Amino acid sequence: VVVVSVASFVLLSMVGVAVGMCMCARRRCITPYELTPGATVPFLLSLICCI
Amino acid sequence: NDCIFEVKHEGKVTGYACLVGDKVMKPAHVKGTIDNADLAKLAFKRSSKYDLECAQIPVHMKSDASKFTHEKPEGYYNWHHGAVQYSGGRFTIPTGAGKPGDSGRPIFDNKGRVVAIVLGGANEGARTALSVVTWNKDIVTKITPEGAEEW
Amino acid sequence: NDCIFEVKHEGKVTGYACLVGDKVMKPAHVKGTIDNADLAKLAFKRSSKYDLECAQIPVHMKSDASKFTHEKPEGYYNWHHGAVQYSGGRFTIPTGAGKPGDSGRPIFDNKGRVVAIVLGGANEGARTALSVVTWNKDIVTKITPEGAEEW
Repeated sequence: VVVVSVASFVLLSMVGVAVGMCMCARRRCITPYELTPGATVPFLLSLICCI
Repeated sequence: NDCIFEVKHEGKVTGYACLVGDKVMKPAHVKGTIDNADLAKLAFKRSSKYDLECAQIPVHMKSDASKFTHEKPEGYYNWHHGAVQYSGGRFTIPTGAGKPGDSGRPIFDNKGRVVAIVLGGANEGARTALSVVTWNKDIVTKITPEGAEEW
Repeated sequence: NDCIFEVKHEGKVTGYACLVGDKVMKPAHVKGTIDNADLAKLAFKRSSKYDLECAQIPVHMKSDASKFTHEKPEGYYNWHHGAVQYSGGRFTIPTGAGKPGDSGRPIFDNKGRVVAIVLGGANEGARTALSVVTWNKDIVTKITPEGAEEW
C-alpha cells in the first residue's frame, strides 16, 4: 500500500511537472510575440502552440 | 498629445502608458494604475525580461493609436521632454532632459512613428544614454546602458 | 439648471440624478453612482414598476432642490436639449434631439417647475415620443410609448 500510494503520487507529480514546464515554456516562447506591437505569430509557431 | 496615458500610484503619476499599433504598452517597473478606466480594467501580459507589460488595444472604442516602425536609422528622434539623438545604435539625451517619472514615454521619428519606449538611463558626462524598449520584425528587445536606472 | 448631478460608472456618465422637491430622483435602470458625496451616501429605494430610484434630500441641500408641479396643460415645456412639446398626454421632441445618456434629465414648465423626468423614448418619423416619470396628484406614474428605448 505504501509503495503503490507513494509511487502513484510521485508519478503524478512528475506528470504535473512535465505539464507545468510545458506551459511555462509556451508562455516564455510566445510572450515576446504577444508583447510586440504589430507582431504576427508565425504560422508554424501558431500551429504547434495553442497561442 | 497623441495617445499617451498617465499611470498613477497613491497621489502621484509614476509613469506613462501608450497606444502603439494594436497594443497598449506600459513599463512593468512602474507602480500604479492607468488613469483611463477603459485601460485600467484591461488585463496585461507581464514580462520581467523586457520590463514591459502589454495588452490588446480595445480598438472597438479606441482605434486611435500611434503608428510604429521597425526602422531605426542613425539620426534624431523626438519625445515629450526634448529631442533624442540616436548614435551607435544607442539613444542619448541631455542629462537634464530626462527624469524619474518620465518612464513609459514613446520616442517618435520624423514621420511621427513610434520607434521606442523610454524606461530609464545612465549619465555619461553631459549626456545620458537611455534604457529603451525597441522592436524589429516580430520581436521586442530591451536595450539597457550599463549603470542605467529605471525612471 | 443646477438640479442635475452626474451618475457615473467606470468614469463615464450613464445618466443623471436631480433634486426635485424634498427627494432625490434618479432612473433605476441607470448603472453607476452619484458624483456628489452627500447624495452618494444616501440610502435609496427602488421600484422596477416605475424604473425610479429615490432618497430624501439632506437638509443642507434643501435649497438646491427644484420646484415641481403636477400640472400638465397642453403646450411647450423646456429641457436641456431644446424644447419638448406636450400634447395628448404625450411628451414629444424632434427625432434625434435626445440621446442615450440623457436619462434623468428633468422637463421644466414655463415657470421653471419640474414636470417630468426623462427615462427614454422612441423615434417615430420626424418626432420621438418620450418615456417619462411624472406625478398626477399624490403618486408617481409612468408614461411610455409602445416602442421605447432606455437612455
